[PDB]
Amino acid sequence: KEIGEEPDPEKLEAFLEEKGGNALSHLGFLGDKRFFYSSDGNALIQFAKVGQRLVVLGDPSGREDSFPLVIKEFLHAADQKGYLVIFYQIEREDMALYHDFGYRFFKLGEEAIVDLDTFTISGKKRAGLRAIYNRFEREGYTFHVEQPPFSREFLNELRQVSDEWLGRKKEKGFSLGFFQEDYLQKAPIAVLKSEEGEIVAFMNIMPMYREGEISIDLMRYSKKAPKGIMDALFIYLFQWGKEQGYTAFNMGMAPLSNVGTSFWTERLAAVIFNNVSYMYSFSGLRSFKEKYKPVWRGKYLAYRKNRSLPVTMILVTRLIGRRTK
Ligand SMILES: NC(=O)[C@@H](N)CCCC[NH3+]
Repeated sequence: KEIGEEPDPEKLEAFLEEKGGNALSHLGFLGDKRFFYSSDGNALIQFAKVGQRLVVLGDPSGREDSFPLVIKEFLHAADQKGYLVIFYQIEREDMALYHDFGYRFFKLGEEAIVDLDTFTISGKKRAGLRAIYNRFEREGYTFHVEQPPFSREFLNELRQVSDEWLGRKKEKGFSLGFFQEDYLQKAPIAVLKSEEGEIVAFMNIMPMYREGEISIDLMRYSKKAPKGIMDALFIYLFQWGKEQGYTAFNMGMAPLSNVGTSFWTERLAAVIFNNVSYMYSFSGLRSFKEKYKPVWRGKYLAYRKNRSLPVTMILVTRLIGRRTK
């Protein structure tokens, strides 16, 4: 029998609320990743199979005290089938869990974490964001957060916006969300309507698996959405989040800066610049998120062989592109 369990929404939902989760836990409702529950029943590893190589999405979910156990069991179970195990988008404070198994780390980027309490558009340099907000407020756009269950009529209106936003592009997966009705029923959906009540944009609000932190997964808008649409949505989102009592917002991962000062090869360099599309949501520009003055939280790739790092990145990139062969 193949390693891991079939993705089960009911079991996952029960687990994430009774044991807790992380930033990438909600992505398990896409049904495109296999699950590996620990024998303790307190920890969970989500992953995807690519040939003889398994790619884990993030750190384990659940009780952190069972994290060494689930990693031990998962790696052992993969040792039997002779599979290579890769960990994608883990955090620094959990490096000790993987270092003992001889894993190396590579910084993929940083997540923009915006303080909702100290965020404002009243700043002297915040004249740009305040102008965008005022214009949307002037033209009569309204922001609303809807709760599941959602009707077909509502989903149809979201699909029209989504399809128009996608264009000729197809959906990505694994570490990114896509338009699935089952998945969309699992969380609140925030919409932006015009004066005529026409939905021109939508976002799905991702569950609190931390302190007072929230985030979104999908952010899509139609062609009739005004310029600065993405900036406007985050402003409305931050306003709503602060109103609900949330402390922080995760704007998703952004590419690293040029550091400022080598293990760099031409192989690795070409792969990374090719990759700048599949790992950074909303905008591939770090400056887009940086202007919100966020606290950067690094995400790392856990690998074993350094010479196989360029290939590893390609396999993960294609996995996000929904191809495993
Ligand atoms: N999951 C997301 O961030 C979606 N808003 C876009 C994914 C497909 C991009 N071509």
